[PDB]
Amino acid sequence: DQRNEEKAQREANKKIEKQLQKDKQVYRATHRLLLLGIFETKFQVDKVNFHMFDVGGQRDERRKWIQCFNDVTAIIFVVANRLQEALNLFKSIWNNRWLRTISVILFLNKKIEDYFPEFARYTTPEDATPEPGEDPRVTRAKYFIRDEFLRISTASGDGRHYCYPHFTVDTENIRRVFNDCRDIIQRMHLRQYELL
Amino acid sequence: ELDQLRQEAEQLKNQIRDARKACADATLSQITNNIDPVGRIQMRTRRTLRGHLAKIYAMHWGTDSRLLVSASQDGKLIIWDSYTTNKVHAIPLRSSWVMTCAYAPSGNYVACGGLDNICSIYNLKTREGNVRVSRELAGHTGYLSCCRFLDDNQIVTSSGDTTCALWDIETGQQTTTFTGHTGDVMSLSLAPDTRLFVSGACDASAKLWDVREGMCRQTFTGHESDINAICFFPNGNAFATGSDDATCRLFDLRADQELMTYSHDNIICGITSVSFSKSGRLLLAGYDDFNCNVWDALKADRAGVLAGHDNRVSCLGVTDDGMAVATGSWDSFLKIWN
Amino acid sequence: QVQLQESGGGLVQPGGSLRLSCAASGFTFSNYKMNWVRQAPGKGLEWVSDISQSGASISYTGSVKGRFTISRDNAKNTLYLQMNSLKPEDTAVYYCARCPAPFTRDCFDVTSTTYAYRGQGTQVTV
Amino acid sequence: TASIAQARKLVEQLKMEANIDRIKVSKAAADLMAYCEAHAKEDPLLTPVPASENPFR
Amino acid sequence: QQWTAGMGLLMALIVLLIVAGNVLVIVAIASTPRLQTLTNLFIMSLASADLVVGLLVVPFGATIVVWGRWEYGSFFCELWTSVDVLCVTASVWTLCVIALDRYLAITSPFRYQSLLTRARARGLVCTVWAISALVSFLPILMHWWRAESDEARRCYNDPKCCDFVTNRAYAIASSVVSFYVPLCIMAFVYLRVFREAQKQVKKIDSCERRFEQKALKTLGIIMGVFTLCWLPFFLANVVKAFHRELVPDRLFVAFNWLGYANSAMNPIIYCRSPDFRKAFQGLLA
Ligand SMILES: CC(C)NC[C@H](O)c1ccc(O)c(O)c1
Repeated sequence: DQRNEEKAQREANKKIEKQLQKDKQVYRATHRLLLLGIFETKFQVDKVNFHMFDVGGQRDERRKWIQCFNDVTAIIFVVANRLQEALNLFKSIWNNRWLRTISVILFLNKKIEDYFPEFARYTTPEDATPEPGEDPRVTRAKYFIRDEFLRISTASGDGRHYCYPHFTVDTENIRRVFNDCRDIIQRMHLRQYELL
Repeated sequence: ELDQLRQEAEQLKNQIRDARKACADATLSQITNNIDPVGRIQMRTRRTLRGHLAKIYAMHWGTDSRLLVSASQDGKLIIWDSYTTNKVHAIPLRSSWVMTCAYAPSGNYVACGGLDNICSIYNLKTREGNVRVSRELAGHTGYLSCCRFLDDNQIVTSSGDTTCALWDIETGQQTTTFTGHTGDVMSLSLAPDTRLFVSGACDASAKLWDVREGMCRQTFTGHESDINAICFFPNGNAFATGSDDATCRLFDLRADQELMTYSHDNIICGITSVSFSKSGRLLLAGYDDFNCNVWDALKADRAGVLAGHDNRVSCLGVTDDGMAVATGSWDSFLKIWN
Repeated sequence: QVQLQESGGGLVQPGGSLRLSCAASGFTFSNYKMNWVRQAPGKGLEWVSDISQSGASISYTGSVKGRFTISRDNAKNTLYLQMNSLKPEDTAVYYCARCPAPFTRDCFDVTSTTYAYRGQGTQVTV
Repeated sequence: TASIAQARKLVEQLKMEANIDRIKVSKAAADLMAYCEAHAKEDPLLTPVPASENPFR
Repeated sequence: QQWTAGMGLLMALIVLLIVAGNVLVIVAIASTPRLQTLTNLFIMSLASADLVVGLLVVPFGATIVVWGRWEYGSFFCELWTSVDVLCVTASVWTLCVIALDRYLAITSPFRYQSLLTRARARGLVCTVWAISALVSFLPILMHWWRAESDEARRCYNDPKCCDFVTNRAYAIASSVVSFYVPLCIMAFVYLRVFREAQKQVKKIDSCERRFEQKALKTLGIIMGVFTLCWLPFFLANVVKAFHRELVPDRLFVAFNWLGYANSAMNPIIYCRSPDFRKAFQGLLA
């Protein structure tokens, strides 16, 4: 009778729970990264599993699908007129109700004053790491752009999430993602324990 | 040429607006005032279904009101026995970025989908006991926001490319593409007769589609923000639409108009999922407020609130026998209320 | 139904000015953040400006700061863009666009080519 | 000229919707209302049932 | 006089604070799925150990505080001492473990979630109780915990005295395994956690300063309350073993009550994070 059906269902439940518990150690252990600028990319750095989502299959509109990336450790945001668009996107993500807890790793690749007149009055803000032989106007531009993104990132979030700007070699870039993720994770834990 | 044509469109829109005004006789807010209110309906969680490792985006009850499927971003579809809480299946996904699911009313198949732009349909009933994908209904040019089965061989899907489509599951092809809308299509509800269905979109409009033809029979407007969820009133003449503007709206297909708004001054949270009770008297709507309001569908009284979640409530639906309400959330739990 | 109708476009002598307005209806304008979007001929859609729900903070494309200004009169459901000292570079269709959800800070898909909550726009030439 | 074709599609759709035998909302309201009352006696979320009837007790 | 009544009321307050605090922590974790995680496994255990102080230690200690007599058989102070050492040790070792949980979460952020599996977290929290049992129930009830002096032996043998009369080896072995080791471990951990917190603040400041203290205050409270509440007592345990006639019996005991008070404080130190605050309002509303 139904008592056998119940026994069998309980056994099936146990098989499932045990498999989910195994899967759980992969799910929590593998970090998720969203890439802006679905194609899943899997990689491992220093035995830490990550996978990145290049969501290049969703047209121009982002309102509803970026919303599904609420558990992402980090959004990898890639930049380079087009800059204002990148800043606006960054800002909307930064201030998004569901992405308001997600840190952004920002990669700044590649006349500024015609798009950003305030650049003309910009001074490289002391702390800089120019390459030797690098043209100071480029150095100035790079930090200006970096700072406009940070101006957005330091405007809100109350420590919940941080921006990790970098300039751009895939090996070094992925190394940076790992290190930025490491800082993202430590900062999340430090805030959970009210130590940040 | 374009200006003449756009002006014609505006004239037609106005003729329609006036045609709707022409039917703007006393509505529910005037008519049902002499009807006893549903009162304060409390529901308790009767069952908590634990096991998802990630936010739950969608659910669908089968016709037996016992087997419930839910989809989450941990890569699994879990089919739960809603009476015992036992898992029946924990189906792996090709990709974890799943936004929707459906349960064939028959229990033979389960569907899901999301950022793959593929509706993935699994054989639940198979001799090996191994639930596997039978078909990958590839062909959308954007994410799948919603899918619902009409039959074992037919499914309607909604997607990010602004279209909906009726698929022939066995051949793996769209047979009807329902084009229209401007923004993403977010939600489907099939009419009880599966000749009609209604589709909500991020245009702050919903369309009534004839599932048998690539034709929109009616466009319903009145929303001011994206529509996230639709459910039919259980007689097929009306539906409720949830949206980001926090107002759930009841529309009627013969009236071709909005009949009622379900809103409150204290709700500034969007509606993420909607459903009706079997009688059509209670309209349930899940919100970004981490709860679900149970609206009196005829009066727009708020009545009770289901608030067992900490994170966004989504994934709301009601059993075919009217016995229970299940909600999911971004907290990774389903809760069955009654 | 959401409706945004821009008016006040036309050809304005370089160095001159133009007041572009957007009549909004259907939605409760006062609960939404609003923007302006620009399509220079041959280009995609650029964001021009962003005014908060209360008409408080305002953000502009750096290229227009100090040249274009915005305001909103919530009581009239009307958004405005005042264009001063216009350059040939400012030739574009200007569109009124609303931020998707009420009571928010984010404005996703404003400037998306199919964004639904956008008007038809006006052609502004210089 | 893609925008003309798109506007044309909208115009054709609007004409099709203009030609609808719309009913007075008061009739529609009365019918949704009547449905709710007819099934009010059955629906457990409106009219909770005894534990012996409720499978989720 | 009315002073006796006074102490009775003060004693009622401390037992109520310890029990109420720890009951809310256990109930909130058990009742709220959101809190049912690895970190809170240790917190529930801490609350359990602290609840034991509140239910099985304090109301008995109270008889000595209010009227001064152990009006029970000598067995019961043998068990009471065993229970007290057990739950105090478990509380302190759980605090040690919480520090270790935090240590890993910060020290090795990519491995913590895979290194501390639920099976290991269970083994670790159970280890705390096992450590505690073997440094409490074993030496106290098998009576390795002999009193060292002749007067100290007159007591304990006396069913109504039942004071904390240890042998000398025990007071050090016990204080070290149950307290000084946890101070060393928690201090090790928190020095490193603090340093990592400082590194993160400096990295944040290098950006934000152009557009230490929180970690210090919170760790100050964690190590401060733990060390302050239990250290005076454990220093005194070493003294009772060596140069016993130094610390007054009333001071030794006052320090022990200060130490028990750590169980009143723990519910508001390792908890009250936004999720506990919410869970408590949920339970309270
Ligand atoms: C029995 C009473 C006096 N309390 C003893 C104290 O709580 C204690 C706890 C743990 C120890 O390891 C210890 O030596 C002593």
